[PDB]
Order: sequence, then C-alpha cells, then structure tokens
Amino acid sequence: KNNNGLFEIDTQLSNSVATNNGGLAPSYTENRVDAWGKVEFADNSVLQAR
Amino acid sequence: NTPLSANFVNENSYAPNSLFAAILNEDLLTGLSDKIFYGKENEFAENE
Repeated sequence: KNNNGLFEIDTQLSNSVATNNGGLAPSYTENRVDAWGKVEFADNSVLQAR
Repeated sequence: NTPLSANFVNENSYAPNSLFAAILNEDLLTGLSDKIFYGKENEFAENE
C-alpha cells in the first residue's frame, strides 16, 4: 500500500486478498471487513419507519 | 549537485548566521516511520 509516496506491505489486506479458497478472487464474508470492505443491510422494518 | 558528497566539515556556528525559508514534502513528513534506525554505516572507524 502506498503511504504518502512510500509503499509498505499490508499484512491484513494481503491475507484478505490471498484468501480466495482456490477461486479467482478474494472470499466475501458477511461479518468481516475483508477485501470487499463490510456491508451491513438495514432491516426490512426501515420501509415502514421511513 | 548530489547529496551526501561533502567530505570536509570544520565546526558548527555559535549563533544563527543565515536567513532560511523552505518548501517541505508534507506527504513524506506524514509517511515517514516514527523511529529512525541508524547502523554501522554511520559509525566512525573502529581503528586507524
């Protein structure tokens, strides 16, 4: 990862990207900030409230 | 014209004897690590 002009290893992102499980791309996990960040959906009760 | 070149140094000033102003790499001042590590490349010769 480039840090203000100097590249340094990112060990968490390295592990995130390298965890592809034999697929072509990094795994998605719902409860983890992985290579795909983390996505929490709103509950369906958002439609009534708003 | 190239850095680290000056083989002769005399002694250091009593007081400020120059004006000075400069432009800084604000990015590199943010990017540099907290701890500087020197080594044997900055030591004086162990014997003559």
